[PDB]
Amino acid sequence: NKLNRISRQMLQEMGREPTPEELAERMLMPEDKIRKVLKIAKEPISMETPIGDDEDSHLGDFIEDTTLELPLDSATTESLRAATHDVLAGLTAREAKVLRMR
Amino acid sequence: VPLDGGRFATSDLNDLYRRVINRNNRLKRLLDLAAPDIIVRNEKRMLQEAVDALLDNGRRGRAITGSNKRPLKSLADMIKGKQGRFRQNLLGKRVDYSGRSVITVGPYLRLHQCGLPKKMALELFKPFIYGKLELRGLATTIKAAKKMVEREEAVVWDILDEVIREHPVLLNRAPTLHRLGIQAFEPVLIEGKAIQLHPLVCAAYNADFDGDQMAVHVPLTLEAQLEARALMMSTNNILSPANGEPIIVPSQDVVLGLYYMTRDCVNAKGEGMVLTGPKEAERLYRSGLASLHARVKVRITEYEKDANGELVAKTSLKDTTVGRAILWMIVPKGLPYSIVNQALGKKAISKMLNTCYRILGLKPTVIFADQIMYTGFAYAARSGASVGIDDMVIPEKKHEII
Amino acid sequence: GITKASLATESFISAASFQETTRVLTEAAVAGKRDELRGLKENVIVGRLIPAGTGYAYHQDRMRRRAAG
Amino acid sequence: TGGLPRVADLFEARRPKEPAIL
Amino acid sequence: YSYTEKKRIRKDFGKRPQVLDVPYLLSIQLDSFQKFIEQDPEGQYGLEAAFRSVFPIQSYSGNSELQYVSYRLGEPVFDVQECQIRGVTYSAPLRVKLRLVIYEREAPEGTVKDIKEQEVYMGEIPLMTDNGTFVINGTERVIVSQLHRSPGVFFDSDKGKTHSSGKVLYNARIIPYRGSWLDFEFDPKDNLFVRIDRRRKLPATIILRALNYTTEQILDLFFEKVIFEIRDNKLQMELVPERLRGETASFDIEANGKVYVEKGRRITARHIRQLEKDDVKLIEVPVEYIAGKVVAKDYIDESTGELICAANMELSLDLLAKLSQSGHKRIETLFTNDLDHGPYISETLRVDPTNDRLSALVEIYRMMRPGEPPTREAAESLFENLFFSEDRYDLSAVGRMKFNRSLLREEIEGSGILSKDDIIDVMKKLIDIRNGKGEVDDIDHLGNRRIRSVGEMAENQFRVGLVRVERAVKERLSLGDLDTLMPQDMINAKPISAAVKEFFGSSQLSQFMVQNNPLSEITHKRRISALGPGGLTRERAGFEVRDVHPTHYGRVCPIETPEGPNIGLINSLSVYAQTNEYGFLETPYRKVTDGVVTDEIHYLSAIEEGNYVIAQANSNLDEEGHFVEDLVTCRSKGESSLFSRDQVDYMDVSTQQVVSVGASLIPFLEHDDANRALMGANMQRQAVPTLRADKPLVGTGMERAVAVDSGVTAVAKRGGVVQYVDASRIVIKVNEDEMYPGEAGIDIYNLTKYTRSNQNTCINQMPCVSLGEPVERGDVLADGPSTDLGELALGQNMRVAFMPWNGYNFEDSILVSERVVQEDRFTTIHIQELACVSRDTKLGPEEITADIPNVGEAALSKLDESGIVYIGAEVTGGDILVGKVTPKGETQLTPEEKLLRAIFGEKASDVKDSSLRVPNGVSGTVIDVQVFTRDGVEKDKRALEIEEMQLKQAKKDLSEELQILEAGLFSRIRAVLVAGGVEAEKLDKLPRDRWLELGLTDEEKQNQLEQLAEQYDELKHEFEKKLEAKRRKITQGDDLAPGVLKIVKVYLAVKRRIQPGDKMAGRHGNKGVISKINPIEDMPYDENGTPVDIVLNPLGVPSRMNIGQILETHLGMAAKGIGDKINAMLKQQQEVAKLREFIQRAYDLGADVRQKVDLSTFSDEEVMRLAENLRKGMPIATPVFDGAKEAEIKELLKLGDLPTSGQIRLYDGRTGEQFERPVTVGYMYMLKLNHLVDDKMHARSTGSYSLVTQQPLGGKAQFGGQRFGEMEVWALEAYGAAYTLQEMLTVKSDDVNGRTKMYKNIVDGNHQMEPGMPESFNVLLKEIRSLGINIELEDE
Amino acid sequence: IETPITANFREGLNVLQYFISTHGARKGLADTALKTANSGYLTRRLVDVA
Ligand SMILES: CO[C@H]1/C=C/O[C@@]2(C)Oc3c(C)c(O)c4c(O)c(c(/C=N/N5CCN(C)CC5)c(O)c4c3C2=O)NC(=O)/C(C)=C\C=C\[C@H](C)[C@H](O)[C@@H](C)[C@@H](O)[C@@H](C)[C@H](OC(C)=O)[C@@H]1C
Ligand SMILES: [Mg+2]
Ligand SMILES: [Mg+2]
Repeated sequence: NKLNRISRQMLQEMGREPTPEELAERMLMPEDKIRKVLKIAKEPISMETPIGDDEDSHLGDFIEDTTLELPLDSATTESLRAATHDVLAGLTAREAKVLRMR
Repeated sequence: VPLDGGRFATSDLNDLYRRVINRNNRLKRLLDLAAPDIIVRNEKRMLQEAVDALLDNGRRGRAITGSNKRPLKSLADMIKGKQGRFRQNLLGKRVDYSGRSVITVGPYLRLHQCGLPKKMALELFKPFIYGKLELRGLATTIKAAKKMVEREEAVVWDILDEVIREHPVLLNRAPTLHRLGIQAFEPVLIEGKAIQLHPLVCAAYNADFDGDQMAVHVPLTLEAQLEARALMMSTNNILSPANGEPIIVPSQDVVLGLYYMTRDCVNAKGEGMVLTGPKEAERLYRSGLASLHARVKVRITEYEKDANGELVAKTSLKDTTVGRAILWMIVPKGLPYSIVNQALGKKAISKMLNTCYRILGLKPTVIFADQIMYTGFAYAARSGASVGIDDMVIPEKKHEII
Repeated sequence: GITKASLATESFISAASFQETTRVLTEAAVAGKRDELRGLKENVIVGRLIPAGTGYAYHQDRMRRRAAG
Repeated sequence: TGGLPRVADLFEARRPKEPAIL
Repeated sequence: YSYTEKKRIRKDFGKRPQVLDVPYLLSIQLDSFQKFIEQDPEGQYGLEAAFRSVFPIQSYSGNSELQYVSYRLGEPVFDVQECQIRGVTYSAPLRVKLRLVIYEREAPEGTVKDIKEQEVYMGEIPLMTDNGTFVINGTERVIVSQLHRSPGVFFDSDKGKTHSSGKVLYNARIIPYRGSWLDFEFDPKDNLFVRIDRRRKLPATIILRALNYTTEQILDLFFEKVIFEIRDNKLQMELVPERLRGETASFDIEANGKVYVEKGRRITARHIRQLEKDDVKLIEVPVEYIAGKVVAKDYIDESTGELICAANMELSLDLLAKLSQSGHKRIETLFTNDLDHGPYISETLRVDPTNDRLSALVEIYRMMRPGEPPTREAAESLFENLFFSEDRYDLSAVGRMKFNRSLLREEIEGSGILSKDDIIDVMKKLIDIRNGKGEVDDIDHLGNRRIRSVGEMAENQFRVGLVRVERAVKERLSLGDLDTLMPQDMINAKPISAAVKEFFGSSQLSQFMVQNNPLSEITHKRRISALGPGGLTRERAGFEVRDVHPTHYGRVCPIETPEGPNIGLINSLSVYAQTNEYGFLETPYRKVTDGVVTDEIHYLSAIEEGNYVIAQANSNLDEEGHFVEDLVTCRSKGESSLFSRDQVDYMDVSTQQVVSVGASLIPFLEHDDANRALMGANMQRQAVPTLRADKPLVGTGMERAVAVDSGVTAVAKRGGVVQYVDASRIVIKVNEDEMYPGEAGIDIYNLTKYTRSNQNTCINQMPCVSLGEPVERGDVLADGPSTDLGELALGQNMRVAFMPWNGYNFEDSILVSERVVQEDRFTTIHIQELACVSRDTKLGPEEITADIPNVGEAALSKLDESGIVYIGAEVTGGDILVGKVTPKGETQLTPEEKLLRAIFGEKASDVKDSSLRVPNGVSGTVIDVQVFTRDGVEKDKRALEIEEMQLKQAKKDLSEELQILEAGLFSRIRAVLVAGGVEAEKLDKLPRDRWLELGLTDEEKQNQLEQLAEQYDELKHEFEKKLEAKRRKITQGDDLAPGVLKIVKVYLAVKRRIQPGDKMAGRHGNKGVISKINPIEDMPYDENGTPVDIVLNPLGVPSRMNIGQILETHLGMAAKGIGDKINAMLKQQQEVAKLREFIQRAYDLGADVRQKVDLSTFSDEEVMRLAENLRKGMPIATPVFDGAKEAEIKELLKLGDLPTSGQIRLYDGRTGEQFERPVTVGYMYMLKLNHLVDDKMHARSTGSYSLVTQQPLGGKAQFGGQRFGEMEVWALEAYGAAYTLQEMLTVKSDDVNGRTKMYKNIVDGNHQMEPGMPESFNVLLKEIRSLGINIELEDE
Repeated sequence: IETPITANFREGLNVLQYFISTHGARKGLADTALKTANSGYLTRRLVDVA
């Protein structure tokens, strides 16, 4: 709240609005925390938010899944076992055991 | 889930669910404090409104989401929509292994194939290319295959012809109406970013060339390959399901060729002479001796299957022109010469294909249709047809009639 | 009429598609109606073989397995 | 009357404005 | 004839002389905004006017008033160029002087103190570019003019459809510019109803009561009075002899001692004549006729003081007695006629629930705001605030004018709110139309259609800002402390600023300037829209308004409209059209007095043109300008016929004025079907510029005007001689007559160089003049993209042959020779803007450092030490433009990955690679790099170098100005010194700086040297301040978004030529898609051996009726002939005499044309340059409807040496044999639209996926898959394909499991599917189960 | 209209004839663009009932 208040007088007095480090000197704290404080203060945006064309296209429809795993990778996982498991049978029985252990 | 710039975004249900919890919890608290009736009553009503807004919003006040005028979407609105459900309604889910681009002609194609851009086929068949590359041992493992096609090494092009060969692709246009809006073709690798489409099918798709775009789909499962080949294939639907007339009927350029081919003027080079057979008829025309249209008797061999499942043969001297004589070389077997002896307008040229199907069956009709297209375009090009300003003749009596 | 006759469909999952979703779900949920699939529209939603064409062999063979033992 | 809307009226069974009686 | 006309002149066919030349095409856009922002000492539209409305603002009753003095516009923070790169808005500060007066408590009003607060800042309002565009965020945007229903009253029908009983209805609607709607309407029972806005219907009379009108005055206002006298006994009556028309006698009618008519004889012209001439005032009537007659006023019994009958009540034979014995002599009744004057209003009162003013006021307030309890002050207050409040209601001037005009009043200007006289008057007129006298208007007429524009619209939004701040302003002056706060602490910025920002930023009328092409631009800035706020919607209207109207002539173009969802909802402005004084559309006309055609122009609005009889643009007059024929085709009122010699009041100015700039550029338009003509002018706007700006070989004559009026070119400010010519700049030395006395001067034009457009095309200017060439004011200095020598070239004309070629042209397909791509003429240059953002994440900050895990030196070659690609390094797909890395720590890898790093010994970094790399397949050269940095983060090495570089480059530019400028100034000082003390050789010896000392003898020349001194020293300082400011703008840390530390924008210049799949079309509506690119060997060639560039299919010509494309071809061939011919005699070097002779012959062409020509031109130096420019072809001008004719075309072909048929014999380049029949060959102008094949093409195997529902979604620009629809599903259902359909909606898309289980099988070599359940349906289960509905999957 | 188009495309059309021709074109395009929607709606109802 204190931040909103300062920008008001300083809004027309400066004629534009105070720079990101301006309210920083006005405020007690380390003054770089303004950026941090400014982030968490924002309210999240509705994922159902209509965007472009109004075509029921909604913001949430454009948010991709980053925690999934693409098959072009998953394919290489199933392969890498067959690779390393084969190459460990080419060694002595203790080297496979010692390498599988470490 | 987070977004760029460190801001967050969330579904409207949360705003709704949160509310229902708070109010509910508050009521629970308000029970242990022994509040007056007028309050706990008001709190219950407030809870009732919140649950209703959660389930289906808009049946009371249409509660609005925080800081945003637009009413928050409730659980009933997630199912509901336009129309009914969003899931199956147009449209209708995005699908992998697909693509699209501007389409062009490709008259050289047989009716069962289509021109496919090199890059499109590369990105589309990517898993097949990977698997075939390591089936023959050109790539150590699947990863190395990825780097290979990403490097576009010269060796990969031959491997693609293998996975492409017998493997139909589905072609679709934007306004799908009848079942012919999607048809299967055999891919033909083509340099360039444009899709080439057999002209005879351009009628079935109702696809002009004014910049219309078409979509490609890859039939992954084995059952889809055989479904595509035995059902959705181009050659297996030549006839409209709406009416038995062939929909593969030659369209415009081809038919202007055949009209100009079998036609006759009054006086032209070679008029009146006689030739042993259609073979030496072409020899007369191509050498420049005889005009395409001149009245001539030539020996022809026609066929009639009028025996019991058995083809009879008959030969005669037919009175015809040079163009009609040359064209007979294409007509397979049991069709009579009467069918090609006319002027061959667009109307006659369709009933030709129809009779050919109802007599010789499917296979002979397909290969027949191809030849008709090829010869139509070719001879139409020879004809040198054009349109000038002096080609439009105004009546001399117009001013008087007015 | 065509638009009126299409209204009545045994499968409620089919009706919930092109009709008003809310009313269909309610009106069906009270009676405990049990949708047996058997149709096209519903089978497309659930994502299995269409009970026609290539799939007609499958569904037929399954339909007889039902109400048996 | 006639046209595409005429088809829709037919398939919709709609009773005409001033019908006859049988 | 001008100087750039001496370079090339276009041969102009056509007869009709041009009396008026095309005005500035950007007029509307520029003029409008010019009226808005300006200091106007009066109520004319502008910031001044919008201020005077809401001002002065006084507090609530407190006698603390704040008034408004004046405003000013501060200098722009950034100029147009600087504002675009950074991304801010191009705007000026609004500084407004305010005066705060405070009245003494409680006093006769006088001020204790008044503090005049100097210019409190509120908002920055955007500014319009010299070309009429706005920059909102670094992006040029245009605000389209709007077409809406003009304010006033309008009487409509709504016949037919209502109630299906016929009978029609008649309704009136009062639509103010601001404030609530007042609607009046009838019903099938002829009861008048009223509704405010679209709200509940209410009985009309309730408003008169709200105006404080009792029933007695309602009957007295709308009805006449039938006077009844009780004289002797039983009812005599006053008779107006006209009242008996259209009615039959009700009793024995006799007066004046003579019985004129008995009972049952209808009253015709006979009865009325007798009574009028015999002067019969009073007759005796029976007591039963009043059984139906409604008593007019109230009548009470004097004795009992009780009400005998209320007003508007039907009298009876018994009622007359009870009011008769009370001593009542007079009873007033209504005059009612079911034909002339209807008893309508009377029946409305019986449905009126109210009685008095408060009752009506209550019922109105409860109508508008129902459910809430009515209050006396509330009902009174609301009704006074609706139509009577100066704040919430205005019709403004145009509304009042049309209001008064439609009511047949005198005053054209009046109050801006509604008055009791106004509402009452409208009702009377509506009733008059229902009575059969008078007619109804129509919404579609262009006199009732008003045109707004940027200036007016911005004023409305700014008005909204002042009202939403007004509530605030009164609120603060409520509690204010005395002389501490000032008219600053109260008024904020954001409230006013957000009103104007919300408009330009996201308003339906504010949109991206369509800029790939000058015609697209200029046709956007002239555009009309009935959509947006205050307009209709696509779904609501309505074929009547979309359709072309007779009033569209000369105002709106009939043939230029979109062919999409909204047809006729846009149109475009005509060529000569102008916005009327009141805001209507008026067009130029020529006043024809008596029988002579006079050249005085007169602008007539839509209603003005109505009564006059107007002649036709094509008519034949001569000498004094008398109509040759005794009768000529004309249109007078809504219809066209032959009109007599002297009747006609006016005549059309030009043959073009019906169409628009777009349609006016199609040659031989009169020969093309309107459908294909639309498409032509629709597609002509999509033509991408070309590499070599060519010229149209066949043309109209507008292209010169279109080129200049659009800002793409550079026009001479003042005439003179060019001092310096560079591909960068142009310096002109001014002529003395045009030069200002002080400061001397030269005009320096800084040319735009290669840069990105909105559509990702290239916009680049080239100098069209040579060192030391005379140019006069209004001469073309430099061409823009797609402009040639001052004309408009949107493409390149080429040799085309019509003939089927082996099916490669099948539908519209185009077969293009290899010659075209080799000449690189149809090549196009695209400039794409790619960005790299270094953001801040919760895991840590992102580095632009060049250290990227797991990449070789070949990757890092093209990058500098800092990680940014060098300028000029040519790149292809996959190369790294900007190295970027984002922190992700402690990956927590797995056993086999851990062994892998162990064997090959790589330290897997704590940083992940985000670097921006060139998208797959697109390839170009890096022409630029920008680095924006947050203020306070240290600029890296490269970032500092660029800024330092910009400093040096900036300093050089300003210095260049000063050097040429100083010489230009000192060169004038040299000349004035020579006048009176001339020393030529002596003066230029000593240092030039040491000149300012020499004075002069008494004369004005002493004061002239004085003048140049003053302005000189200013330059020293103007340069200084300009240099300083420029330097600071470089060094200032650029402001970024929250969370973004720095941004690197790379500009790639891709050169794409042409390949199969691109769309191409002529101006005549013939589209095409290049099919094959054929070798020159296979191209049809003529006997002379010159191949043909393009082979078109003739079959497209007959079906789609566009015949101009053929004429354009024919004439084109002829044009090229004159070129080839000249090309031979110039390569022959005959001489100027022989050449000159031949050229003159061409420009005459046999008789009666308007072109004129030489040998006024200097016979040697001027003529020879012209011939060199014609050798490519001879430019010809075909006016729109005045264009050339067959005979002239055939005649020009004779001079060409080419056949009359326009067809020749061609030989196939393959077999070499001839082609039967002649074929048409010629030169067609052809455009390359940007639908280019390597944009549209997309393919995806396995991409990203949407989170909410797992479905293919492009995040990398490897675009999500094609959308498979319901109709497409049916297509699969008709075929027997079950498995294709399952795989389509399950494994290929929606199944989060099945997709991976499949992919693994595809590489394994097993084609199968393990389908599972699509995740879409699996979510629907949870949503249903989330409700109280239990949905289970039963059985097995 | 009781005054037909007396000219044709091989000759020129004057101002009036073209202006009168415009309505036919625009109404043609509009009708088809609407008839496009009508067709689709029809197929919808039809395939739904079968
Ligand atoms: C703020 O305005 C927006 C929405 C208003 O909402 C809404 C409801 O009110 C509208 C108004 C008031 C219009 O005057 C309008 C319009 O004039 C137009 C199209 C139809 N456009 N087409 C759409 C694309 N398509 C493939 C071809 C046909 C529209 O839909 C609208 C439109 C609306 O729909 N068309 C044309 O004028 C012609 C024939 C050519 C246009 C040229 C270019 C292409 C456009 O100007 C591009 C540069 C943008 O300018 C628009 C996209 C605007 O978007 C933005 C971001 O700037 C849009 C008008
Ligand atoms: Mg076609
Ligand atoms: Mg098309």
